[PDB]
Amino acid sequence: MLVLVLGDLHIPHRCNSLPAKFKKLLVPGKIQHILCTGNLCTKESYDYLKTLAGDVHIVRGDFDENLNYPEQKVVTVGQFKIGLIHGHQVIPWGDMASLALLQRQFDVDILISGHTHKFEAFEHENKFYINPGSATGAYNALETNIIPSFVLMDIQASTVVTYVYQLIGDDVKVERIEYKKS
Ligand SMILES: [Zn+2]
Ligand SMILES: [Zn+2]
Ligand SMILES: [Zn+2]
Ligand SMILES: [Zn+2]
Repeated sequence: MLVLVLGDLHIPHRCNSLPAKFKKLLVPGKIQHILCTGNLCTKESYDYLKTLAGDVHIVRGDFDENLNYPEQKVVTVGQFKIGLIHGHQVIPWGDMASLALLQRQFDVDILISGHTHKFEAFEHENKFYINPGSATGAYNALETNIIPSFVLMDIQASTVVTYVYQLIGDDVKVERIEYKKS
């Protein structure tokens, strides 16, 4: 069962729409789940996504005006606990109460967040971490040379393969990753 992990689009603000070369691999009736790290910044996009799959999970990010979007979802997909948070939040450490509701977010197998726009994926101590980067390769306060990416995930048994699509000029190069959990 296959999962589209993406987000940080910023449409239409930090680009006019999805990179053509991308929407060309996003076909409806292929993706079971979508986990979106927020920042579509519009309805247009929510519906585009709702087409590729029915199971859409999106979370409220920085300045996301929709309030029916939870600040943090924890979704089970197969036997995988998958945390999902926009990733701007940054929780004041010294607020211990705030901290304790985070041992929920850390107690997951896949951690997804975004907002940084810099892609990122890896294993660490029998947990997988993922920032799907920006699907529209949008800019933030820092730099501007930022590779558009998104991640698909094949979840089966206790194995997850994570495909990282990133648009690097002309090509679209796919980094494949085998997360297995003991
Ligand atoms: Zn963003
Ligand atoms: Zn925006
Ligand atoms: Zn779901
Ligand atoms: Zn953000």
